[PDB]
Amino acid sequence: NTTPIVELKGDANTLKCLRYRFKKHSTLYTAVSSTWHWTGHNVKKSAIVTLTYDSEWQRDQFLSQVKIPKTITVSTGFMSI
Amino acid sequence: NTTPIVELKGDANTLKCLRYRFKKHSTLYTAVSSTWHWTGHNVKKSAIVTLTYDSEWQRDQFLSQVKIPKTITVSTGFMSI
Repeated sequence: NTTPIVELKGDANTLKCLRYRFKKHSTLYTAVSSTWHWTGHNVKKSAIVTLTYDSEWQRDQFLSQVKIPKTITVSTGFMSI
Repeated sequence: NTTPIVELKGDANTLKCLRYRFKKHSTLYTAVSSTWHWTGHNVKKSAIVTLTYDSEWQRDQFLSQVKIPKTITVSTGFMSI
């Protein structure tokens, strides 16, 4: 009863270039969000993209195959919304 | 090991006015996001705000106290990111 997710946090321009990059690998995620942040907190590098996946296996394939620059923090988790 | 959440989906201008409204009730949520959407899907009314809470009790207080217009879909769930 959950959706496996990845969040990408960092600078909004890097994240934008990263999106160019992963639109080449569209079979490896189900959805990706516009770029957002928590209101009040992005005075930083605290911009975020969320991706959703069909399974944890598809998520592993994304992270195996899709190289994420080191200036971006990658967290994995789940959602049930 | 989870964060109770609310997502608000609907038109971005309504959501913006709603944010004016709930900044008056800031003790009743921990964080609220900028307005976002799933890329490709917002050709609609498919814009979104996420709020996070300290507990499910604080979430109930938010939804008890903070009236949400009917043009906005309110879903509740959890995240672990």
